[PDB]
Amino acid sequence: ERYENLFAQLNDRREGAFVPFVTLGDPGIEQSLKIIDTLIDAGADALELGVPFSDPLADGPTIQNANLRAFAAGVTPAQCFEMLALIREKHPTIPIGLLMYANLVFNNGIDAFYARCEQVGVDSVLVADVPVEESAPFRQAALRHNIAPIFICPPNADDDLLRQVASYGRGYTYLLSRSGVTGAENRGALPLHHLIEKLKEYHAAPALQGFGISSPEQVSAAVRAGAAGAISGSAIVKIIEKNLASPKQMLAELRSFVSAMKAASRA
Amino acid sequence: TTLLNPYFGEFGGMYVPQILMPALNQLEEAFVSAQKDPEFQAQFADLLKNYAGRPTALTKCQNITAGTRTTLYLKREDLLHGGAHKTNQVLGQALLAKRMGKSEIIAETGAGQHGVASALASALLGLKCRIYMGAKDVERQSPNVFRMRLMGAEVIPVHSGSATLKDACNEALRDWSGSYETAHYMLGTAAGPHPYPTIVREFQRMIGEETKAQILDKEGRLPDAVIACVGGGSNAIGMFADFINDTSVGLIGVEPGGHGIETGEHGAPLKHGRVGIYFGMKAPMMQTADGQIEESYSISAGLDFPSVGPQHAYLNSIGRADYVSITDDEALEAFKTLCRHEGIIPALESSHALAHALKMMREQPEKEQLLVVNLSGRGDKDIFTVHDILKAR
Ligand SMILES: O=P(O)(O)OCCNS(=O)(=O)c1ccc(OC(F)(F)F)cc1
Ligand SMILES: C=C(/N=C/c1c(COP(=O)(O)O)cnc(C)c1O)C(=O)O
Ligand SMILES: c1ccc2[nH]cnc2c1
Ligand SMILES: c1ccc2[nH]cnc2c1
Ligand SMILES: [Cs+]
Ligand SMILES: [Cs+]
Repeated sequence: ERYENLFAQLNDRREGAFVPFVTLGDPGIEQSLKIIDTLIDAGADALELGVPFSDPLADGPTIQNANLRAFAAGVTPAQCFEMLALIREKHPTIPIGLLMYANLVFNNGIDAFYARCEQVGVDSVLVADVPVEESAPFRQAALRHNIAPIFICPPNADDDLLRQVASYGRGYTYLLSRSGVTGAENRGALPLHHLIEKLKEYHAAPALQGFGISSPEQVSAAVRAGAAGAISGSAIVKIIEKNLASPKQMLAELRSFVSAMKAASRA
Repeated sequence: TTLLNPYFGEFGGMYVPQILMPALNQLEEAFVSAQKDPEFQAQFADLLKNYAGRPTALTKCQNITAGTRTTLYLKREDLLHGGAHKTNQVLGQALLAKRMGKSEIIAETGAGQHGVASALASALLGLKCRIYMGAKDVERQSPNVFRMRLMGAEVIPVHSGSATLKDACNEALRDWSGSYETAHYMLGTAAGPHPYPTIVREFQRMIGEETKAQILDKEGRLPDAVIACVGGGSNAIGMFADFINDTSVGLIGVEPGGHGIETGEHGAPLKHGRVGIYFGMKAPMMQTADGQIEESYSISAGLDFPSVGPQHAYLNSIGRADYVSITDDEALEAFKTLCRHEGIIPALESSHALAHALKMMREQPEKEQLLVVNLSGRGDKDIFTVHDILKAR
């Protein structure tokens, strides 16, 4: 219900959402926590948070490297859940979404995974390598534990897929900007207006555009096109990567960037 | 919705990002169409016979079984053009790529035999080929890198992770997720998302069909067992498929034991891993307690992968096939034995299958048994590796 409340508030203020992604525990647990506090203070409307995985097949080099940094700091899924408890304790209302790979959810039990999510106060889970066709046990477990299962609407989505995503998903619909893997340098396209309008027709959860969104201009364009907001990952992670040696400058640059991206969502 | 069953019992499926589902459905539809198309079948048969050199020999090896009651035949996929069984299904998938109007091929390779097969088929049929290969494999299977490049393929070293086959697979799939409109992903084993385990089986099954006909000709009966190494599963399922319904025929798959199962440095997930989801499939995996995918190890680059095709996981679960492991040292001994006593230099991958057959014979030398080992490839690519080991000894 944290998403429902957020989108209602943004609608009332005629604003779009800006949603940063980072990898949990990159470049360490303590610095990660401070990074996330900075994203929120700078105006993030929600968070997408990655649990480090050995083989992230939807991610390009920037986020691959974030995963590696987290592993070098010895980050495990259990520590991620510890971090999530701390974030939720400080920030009661912000929607928190996890970006998961299937094996980490399926490992020792789908139901148990979503139960841990509910216990810690996560709001949604996007399992990147589970298409709607394989989704049944994941989405069922999610709903039983009051977690929103997030589904992807790709650019070339047919009508059958639009109907399934609208029916099965909750929280938000992930509107994929382009084919390929995550990455800031590969920009992608404007929200296909036809997809945005079809999802609305079918009463889908509000659409957030993601992949290759790296500039305020692209955030504005997403909202103007009728999306409820935008997600940016690689652009944020690049600021981490660039500033590993100066954690103070890291936070200042993250604050400035997130501030600007959020401003663009008010356009 | 699919046309064919994506699962083998619990195992298999299509665990890819949503973006790729249309590509997999298009490939499935093209395969189903092609399987009914006499012109496609005739083209494929013609390439297999007149270009690749099928049917391959079945060789009786009667020096290495002297003094025992074992009769051993070798199915000679090492004699296929390119030097391994990989050539068979690449010719079929290349024709499917053309059928679908694709101009480009992406492939992964470990031993470099799938890479060479992909490159040669692309040269013949007019496709642009790019091949991902782990940087450790670029070094240990270097003859194949030279062959791929001479045939005009782009070979891309992958330095990530273990810098071996898993890492090459990862990069190939990431590429395809952005390039599928113009590129076909020529997956080189009976694993990954549906429909690949099914396509690869159906385009390798001539191995077992020929074996059956040849052994009936020579021996007047079926083998007691057929034995094949398992990297992802293609040469083994190609050998097994035509015998699955012949209930008397044992089906034995050989996983790499590496430095020994007890060391954790192996590639034997069927027997020593745990079901997981990775590389588009639900299958046995080498994984940590927390569900991270582990790095595999084998002396053989072609077996060095931490998972296995779902049809093998299924055949194991129901007890129709048995799976065993062979260590690096065992494989090396079988390599040396075949070179010196039969005058055939086998791939180190295939040497794992031979090593298990030699153990079946030596452990029970008065047991009457008629065995076939799939000699999946030739060992030219491995001679520098093997030389350097025997020298260090
Ligand atoms: O800004 P970028 O280009 O780094 O993209 C940010 C993406 N981060 S995320 O967690 O939304 C995200 C969402 C979906 C992903 O894969 C899937 F689409 F297949 F499901 C991967 C990452
Ligand atoms: C990984 C590769 N080869 C595997 C291989 C294998 C193992 O792969 P399959 O389990 O798919 O047969 C067996 N025999 C030979 C000669 C091989 O080259 C490759 O060539 O890329
Ligand atoms: C799922 C299961 C079995 C099937 N047989 C044909 N299509 C199928 C899909
Ligand atoms: C295992 C995994 C991937 C492969 N590609 C070609 N042969 C393989 C074996
Ligand atoms: Cs004999
Ligand atoms: Cs293996």
